[PDB]
Amino acid sequence: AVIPHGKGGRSSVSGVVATVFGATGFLGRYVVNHLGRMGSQVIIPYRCDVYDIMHLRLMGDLGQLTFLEWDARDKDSIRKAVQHSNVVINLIGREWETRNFDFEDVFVNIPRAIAQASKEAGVERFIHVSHLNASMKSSSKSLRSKAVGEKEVRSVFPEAIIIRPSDIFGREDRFLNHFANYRWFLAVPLVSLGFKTVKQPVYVADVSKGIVNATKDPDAVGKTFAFTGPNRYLLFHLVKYIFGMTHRTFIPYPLPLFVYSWIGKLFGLSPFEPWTTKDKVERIHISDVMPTDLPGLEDLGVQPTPLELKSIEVLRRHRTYRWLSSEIEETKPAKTVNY
Amino acid sequence: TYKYVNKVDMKSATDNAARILMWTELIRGLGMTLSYLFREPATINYPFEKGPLSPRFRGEHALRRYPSGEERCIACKLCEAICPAQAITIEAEPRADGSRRTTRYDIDMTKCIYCGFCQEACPVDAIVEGPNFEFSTETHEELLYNKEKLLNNGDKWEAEIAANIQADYLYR
Amino acid sequence: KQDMPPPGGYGPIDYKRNLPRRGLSGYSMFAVGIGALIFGYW
Amino acid sequence: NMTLNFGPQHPAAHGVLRLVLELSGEMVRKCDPHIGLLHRGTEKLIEYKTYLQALPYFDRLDYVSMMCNEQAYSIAVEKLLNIQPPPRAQWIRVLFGEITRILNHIMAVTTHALDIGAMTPFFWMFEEREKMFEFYERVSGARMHAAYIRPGGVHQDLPLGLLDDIYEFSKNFSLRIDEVEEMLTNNRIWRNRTVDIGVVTAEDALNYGFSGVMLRGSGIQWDLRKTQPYDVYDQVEFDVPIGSRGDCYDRYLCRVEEMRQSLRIIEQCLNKMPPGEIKVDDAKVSPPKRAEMKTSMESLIHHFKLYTEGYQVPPGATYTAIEAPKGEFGVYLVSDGSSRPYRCKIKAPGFAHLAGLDKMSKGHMLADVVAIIGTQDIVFGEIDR
Amino acid sequence: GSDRSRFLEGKRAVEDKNIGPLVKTIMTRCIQCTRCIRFASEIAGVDDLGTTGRGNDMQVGTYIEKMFMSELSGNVIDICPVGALTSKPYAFTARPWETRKTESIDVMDAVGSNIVVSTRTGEVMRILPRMHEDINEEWISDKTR
Amino acid sequence: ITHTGQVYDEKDYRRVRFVDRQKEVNENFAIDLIAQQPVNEVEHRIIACDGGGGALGHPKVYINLDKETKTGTCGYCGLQFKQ
Amino acid sequence: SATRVIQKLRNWASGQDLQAKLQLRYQEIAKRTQPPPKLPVSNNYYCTRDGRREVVPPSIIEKKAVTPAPPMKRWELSKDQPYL
Amino acid sequence: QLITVDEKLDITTLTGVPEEHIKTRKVRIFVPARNNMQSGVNNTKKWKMEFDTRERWENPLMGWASTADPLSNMVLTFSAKEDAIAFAEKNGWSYDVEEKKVPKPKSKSYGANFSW
Amino acid sequence: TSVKPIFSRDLNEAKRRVRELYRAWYREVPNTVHLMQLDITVKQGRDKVREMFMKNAHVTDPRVVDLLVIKGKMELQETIKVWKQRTHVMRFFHETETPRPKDFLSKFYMGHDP
Amino acid sequence: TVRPRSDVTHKQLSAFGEYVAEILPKYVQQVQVSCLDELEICIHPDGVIPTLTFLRDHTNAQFKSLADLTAVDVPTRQNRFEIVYNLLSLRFNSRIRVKTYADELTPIDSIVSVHIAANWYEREVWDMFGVFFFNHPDLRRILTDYGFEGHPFRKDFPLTGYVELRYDDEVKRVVAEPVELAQEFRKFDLNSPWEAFP
Amino acid sequence: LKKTTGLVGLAVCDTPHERLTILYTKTLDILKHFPKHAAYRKYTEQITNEKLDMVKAEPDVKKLEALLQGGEVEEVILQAEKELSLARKMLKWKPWEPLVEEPPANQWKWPI
Ligand SMILES: CCCCCCCCCCCCCCCCCC(=O)OC[C@H](COP(=O)(O)OCCN)OC(=O)CCCCCCCCCCCCCCCCC
Ligand SMILES: NC(=O)C1=CN([C@@H]2O[C@H](COP(=O)(O)OP(=O)(O)OC[C@H]3O[C@@H](n4cnc5c(N)ncnc54)[C@H](OP(=O)(O)O)[C@@H]3O)[C@@H](O)[C@H]2O)C=CC1
Ligand code: SF4
Ligand code: SF4
Ligand code: SF4
Ligand SMILES: [Zn+2]
Repeated sequence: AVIPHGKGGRSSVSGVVATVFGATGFLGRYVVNHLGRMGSQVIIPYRCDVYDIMHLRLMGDLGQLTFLEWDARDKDSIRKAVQHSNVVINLIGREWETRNFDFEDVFVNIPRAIAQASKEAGVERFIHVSHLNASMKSSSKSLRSKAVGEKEVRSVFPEAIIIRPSDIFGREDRFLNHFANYRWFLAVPLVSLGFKTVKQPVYVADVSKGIVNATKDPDAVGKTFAFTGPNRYLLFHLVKYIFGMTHRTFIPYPLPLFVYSWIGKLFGLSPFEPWTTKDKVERIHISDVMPTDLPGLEDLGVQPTPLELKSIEVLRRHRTYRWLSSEIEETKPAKTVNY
Repeated sequence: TYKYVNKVDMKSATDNAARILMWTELIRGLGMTLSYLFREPATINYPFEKGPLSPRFRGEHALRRYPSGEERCIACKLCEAICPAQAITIEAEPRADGSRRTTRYDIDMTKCIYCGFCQEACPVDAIVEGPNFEFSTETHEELLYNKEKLLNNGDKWEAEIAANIQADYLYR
Repeated sequence: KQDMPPPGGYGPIDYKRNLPRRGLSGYSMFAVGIGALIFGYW
Repeated sequence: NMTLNFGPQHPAAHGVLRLVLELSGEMVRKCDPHIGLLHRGTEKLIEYKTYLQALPYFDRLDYVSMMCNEQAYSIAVEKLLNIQPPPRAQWIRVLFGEITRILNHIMAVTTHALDIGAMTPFFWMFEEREKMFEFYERVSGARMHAAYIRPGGVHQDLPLGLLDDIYEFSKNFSLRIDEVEEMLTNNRIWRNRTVDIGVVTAEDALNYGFSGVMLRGSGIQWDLRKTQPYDVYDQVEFDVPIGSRGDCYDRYLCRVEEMRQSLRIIEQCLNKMPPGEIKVDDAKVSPPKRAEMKTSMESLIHHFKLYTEGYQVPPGATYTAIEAPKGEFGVYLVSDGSSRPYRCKIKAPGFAHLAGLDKMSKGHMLADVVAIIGTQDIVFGEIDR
Repeated sequence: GSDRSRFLEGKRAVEDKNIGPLVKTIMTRCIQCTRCIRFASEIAGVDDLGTTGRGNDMQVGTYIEKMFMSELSGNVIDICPVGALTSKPYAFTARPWETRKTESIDVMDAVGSNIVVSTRTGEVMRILPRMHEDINEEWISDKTR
Repeated sequence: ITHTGQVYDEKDYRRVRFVDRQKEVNENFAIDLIAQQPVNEVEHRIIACDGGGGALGHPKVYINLDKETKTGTCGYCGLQFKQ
Repeated sequence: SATRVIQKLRNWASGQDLQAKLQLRYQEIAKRTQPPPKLPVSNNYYCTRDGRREVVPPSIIEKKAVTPAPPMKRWELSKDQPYL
Repeated sequence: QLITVDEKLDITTLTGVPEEHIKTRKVRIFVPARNNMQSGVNNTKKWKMEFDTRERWENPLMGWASTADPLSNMVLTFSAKEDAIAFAEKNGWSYDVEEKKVPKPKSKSYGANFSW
Repeated sequence: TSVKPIFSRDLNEAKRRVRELYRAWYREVPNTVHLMQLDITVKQGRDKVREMFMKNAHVTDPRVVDLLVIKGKMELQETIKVWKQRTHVMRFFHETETPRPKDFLSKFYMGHDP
Repeated sequence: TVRPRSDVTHKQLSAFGEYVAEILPKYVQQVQVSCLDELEICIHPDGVIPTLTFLRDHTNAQFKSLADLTAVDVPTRQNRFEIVYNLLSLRFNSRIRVKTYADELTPIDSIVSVHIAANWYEREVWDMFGVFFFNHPDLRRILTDYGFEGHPFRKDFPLTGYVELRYDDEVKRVVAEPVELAQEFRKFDLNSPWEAFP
Repeated sequence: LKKTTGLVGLAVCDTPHERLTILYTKTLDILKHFPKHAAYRKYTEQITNEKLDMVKAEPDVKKLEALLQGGEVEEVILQAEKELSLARKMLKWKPWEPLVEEPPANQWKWPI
């Protein structure tokens, strides 16, 4: 049944079963929507509470999506999820380090275990998602850790696809938003005033379409990829683009990363969810990456979508009424960088 | 025959102003609702005293089985040719005894309308429509009944079905 | 045999309205009010 | 003016309506009701379904009146076949038709009140409606969309205890009506909310095709149960409750009277129901009895063909109207010689009534419109079909 | 015919025999219409079938059990209006109202006999002849059915 | 495996369905229950089989138990009758 | 079954006799398991009793004007209750 | 009034049929053939216009037959070749008319089988 | 042959209506984007309008063009008013639908249907 | 099992049918009283307002109420749609059917002037079958979706349409989608091949 | 006399005998311009005449009503006034003419 037997759409089948582990958060809800609209079964392992997995139940058709509970501490949950799949996708990743899990676990130990069972179960593809510009000694606890794992993944389950996306924008993101949120607290306290650091941002759908195409693309095997996105923007300009599109006053008062590092520490202390933290602060200001030679969305078949276009949808909320109705051509025009 | 529905001495004029000023006529309604808090509520204790039904009550389908143990369904297709919601697919074979039985039977209980056109068409009394009505489900897949969720279903209520069939067979 | 009206008819049901006219009269009504309302003044 | 789209979800009316309104300050300048929110395609689907397997489409057109909708179709299919139901069946259809008029009116009078704001009348009557459902469940098997008044008769005989239980309900129901009667008929608040609201003049009512209590409330004399009798209504005696001053109140009072007049008709049906069989028994039209199909070959063949293929009614077309509780419900059934119909235009008393909302609710405030929809007894299944 | 029955007596039964692996003769169904006997003798020249006995136990089956082996054999199914002898492979896989009928051409043999392929829910359930005066006039081969 | 097969092949991805779940499968196969029944001996050449009931059983067909060689089997009950 | 005082409370407040017309079914209800019933069932040739074939294809068709049918007789007020 | 026009009355743009179901789809006007299984000739008298047969596949969950051809269950019934070709041309579909096949007259005599 | 006119007599006369609709729509697209908080750009939408008014650009039977205008105008009414929500209007953009390939090799490679 | 019927009606109504045919010879093409005892005056489409006005306002034939307006679509006929208007006379307790024929591209007049009941029914006939009513106030879709393309009750429209709806998270809107049905609707070819003797 | 004609709109008309005579007499004239032998003129003049014949033969309203076999006279008028409007409208539509166009072939054969 890897023979797709139907007109494309729900109720067809493209015959690729898949275990998409991080399908409770931000990126996986789009992956299930594409894998799903592609009518492929998706065994979605959820450790969450069912009330929060419902939003996934309609992104599929009768029987397409199957759910089962998995906790990273114990295997056999990883084993049974990947037992009947042929595709496996890893989207596990947390910004903060909850008392129970370290960047160690969510980025190395776990993906390793999943991939372990993946190879053990015979799944052909272990699409894994590590961050762009994320290598060892990248001076950020997570990014460094993330790359360490990329190796563990490769070692155990070779011939694996590894996507390393740039910052991911799109609704419900924590990229544009973190910057947008600054409105609430004072003004944007951008380090380097936001200059001197450039970020390539890619829409969630562009990454999601890429992961789906990769699961079904033969040449993709053993191929790393970088989903950079269409334009490289300096941080100060992008925060200014978030503002104006947010329609709230902008003030890029500077300060050193070390202060903001000490600062976020406290925000991280927040028990529920850090509003920001040292690791995040770092990956924003210092983190900057120039892709050089990796296939990318175009290669995998996606036309990266510029941020100039789909920014209404993710910032139209952050406007006060009386500005909500503001259209796009009105939005403060942005500009791209090379650096 | 037709009936009209809506068609001054001081005695009458004072009476009108005694029913407009010292309202006396909204009082005949307040005493009317006071007449009901003192009566016995009709509410039944629901989970413990389920309401009354009839042997005719049409609910969850089930496939009856001959007392011997032989499925009664002989795959006529006299019950999807009438099922107006177009809910039943009963692909069949010779069962390798030489006999005639289903390999497939189906209701999509999210399309059925509990009309009982399948229990009155069946010339053998195989498919019935039982007196269940507590079979709600948290998912969509638990309503697409197969021949084994209808046959063991009918291997459940047969003590409770046959009493109602035997109770209504004459009227049918 | 077959459900059929009880021999001799079911009996008579009443259908017409019975909202029963009743009540104190106006002259009397008011006179208790004012009588209760002069006493409140004395 | 101000375009406030009355809520499609709004608790008022039957919750399947939009009713874009122009608010000239407090009053409503114009109404443009946007129905279609429940058009399931009933008339399209019937063309693909045999005559028996389409009866169900009908009890689901005006779900408040179940068995009267069916009684139309059943009368229409019978006329096309030139067969008539047996005598007992005709009385049973009149018995069940009057129980449906009581239940539609309990629906219309009590739900109008909760829209107005009176909440208790609904609860007292709805317990009286559950008693009546039980009568449908104890004759058909369902409490709703029974599919009991089929072509040629009723599907099955009345159970051995139904007529005694209908007497006990009808015996005590009359007190329940005037209990609502004392609650709403004389109240200052109800009369002010209902009297002189949505007056419709007699000629305008005929021109707008109102054809219902809306027609009789304005004083026009027409019932369709005494003008063009169907079944055995010609043998039962009742008084049409016409009214003057065509205003919501007069229309309410008429609906309360028809509940009372229906108890008079139910009284006659229990007193005079004939011994006999419930379905015409030429097996070509109505299916053979369970014992006969299992012992005689002609009956097995007739059961197999009727359930699998159909009656195959002779080619022709008919418009048959019966007085459904809402108003004249008619089916224009066009039939080729085939077992499945060619067209089935369900005339819905309600498509005409809702059209009248803009004319009837003119010079009226937002609150009056809630009463105007309530007094048309419109359920959107019939309008949307 | 008639709405009811007046036969309050006992029915008859004949004994199912084996005429081959293609024709299932549940001949208690037979209305002794002798179409089978004729076809077997006038279209297919195989005069193996015949009537045996007189009265109400005239049974139209081979006196000795010799299979009806000939091409043109399956046509008996199509030609017996009763379902006494019907097709054994297509015994109980379907029921005709459901079968969607697409008119096509025989490719098994070069006579190119016209045929109707009866398909249900997307798999072919039976191929039965459709009439072409010149090529196959209502008959198809045992192979192409 | 159901009385009619259906058993999913180990590789079939159509097996996830039953994970954290199970499979509705009737243990009472009618192929065997009917075989666990005594061949109904009879005296007459032909016999009826109303399905052990009048109007509560299956259409009434007369079976020809005429050859001991074969126990007639009503096509509806699968009951073998021993002449 | 209610304390007489409480029920006289409901009869006086309602204004209507209330023990008679109960909305609750105590013994009023027919008991279930009604005894089994026996429902009631020459020259009965279907060709004589053919409703289906009896119908015919539609007929296609100084002088005095003719109304569609004689004018409807006007009804008369009800004898029991002319006005309510 | 009475303007004159010269088109085949293509209402393809008033119909509302998605292009791909008005372009790549062939109607097949034909008078249905008899069910060899029966000898009734009442189902071989009116010309039908049925459309092409596209994919009928299997629902992975229950094994039912699924389809994406909206115009699959469509069998318009006309009363003459002329009136079917007209409708197809009217709606912009491609047609494949098939001439009727009435049995020719075959002479039958009872006595003939008694000759020797 | 002779045919009664629906509203216009000659194709030219009718086109007068076709243009009186184009203008209307064009002058409306801007309004809709803002009113229905749509996200597509004025230019983008106005493109769609031309596309449609263009899609029908081959019929010569006045009666048909007399009829598509009407249907056309009706669609404005709804859109001019907000009788249509965002969902309705945005449906003209096949946002989710994956455009079907046309190349033979592109179809042969997927789906038995032509 | 043979309807209890009155021959008085067949005759009385037949006579009215000749009356209407005599009074309006220019528009009535055929008048026939069916055996169901109902009357049908078939009028040329141009006679829609003249024929219905005569019936609404004539002392010997007052047909005040419009019971319904519907359009059977026989695809074979050149003029497919057969608009049918059923009217009721409260005064004479009788009912009449006036039916005229309209093609896809030839509109018929609107009787909203004669009966205001038709304002809604005519909108439904346009939405369902596509017949257009001339000088009709506010003709626009009554029953179909705001963006619906195609006229649904036409015999040439697929039962289940071409578009369906679903909520797509990626776009957060209810998006349409070409119709894919999980179980095609088994079309049963149930129709006997032995015709009934008339 | 009569306090209220039942129907809501129709209001009691005093001088029923008079209003009618005028409306009926006007009509008897508008029919005049109709072609000599036009069913409408031949039939509507047969009716209007009988009603004018009774409108003047009997002077008691309630009585008159029974004779005209209409509803309240306030209705016999409503109708007399509408026929006049049809009579005016008919003289323009000239219904008496020969049929406009015979149905296309087979446009009225139901078992198609
Ligand atoms: C001569 C001696 C010297 C002079 C003494 C003084 C002169 C004589 C005074 C006589 C006073 C008579 C009563 C006047 C006060 C009562 C209120 C009133 O005047 O009625 C107004 C209104 C009438 O309603 P309606 O019929 O619409 O009349 C207007 C018509 N356009 O009424 C209403 O409709 C209001 C209805 C609102 C809803 C009421 C619901 C029932 C409430 C029941 C309350 C029960 C408890 C009341 C007591 C509480 C005590 C704390
Ligand atoms: N812009 C971006 O977001 C970018 C992301 N990436 C990478 O892509 C991946 C997906 O990102 P995104 O989805 O936004 O990250 P999220 O914060 O949304 O987390 C992804 C999913 O992983 C699950 N998860 C998190 N921690 C654990 C744990 N300890 N055990 C089990 N499950 C867990 C979460 O579910 P639950 O709620 O149950 O914890 C969540 O649904 C990440 O791993 C990240 O490294 C790379 C570049 C940019
Ligand atoms: S259930 Fe009854 S009807 Fe449906 S197939 Fe089995 S036997 Fe025939
Ligand atoms: S009940 Fe009606 S709908 Fe449900 S299955 Fe039996 S027949 Fe089909
Ligand atoms: S043809 Fe069929 S029925 Fe006629 S005899 Fe041969 S077998 Fe018996
Ligand atoms: Zn048996």
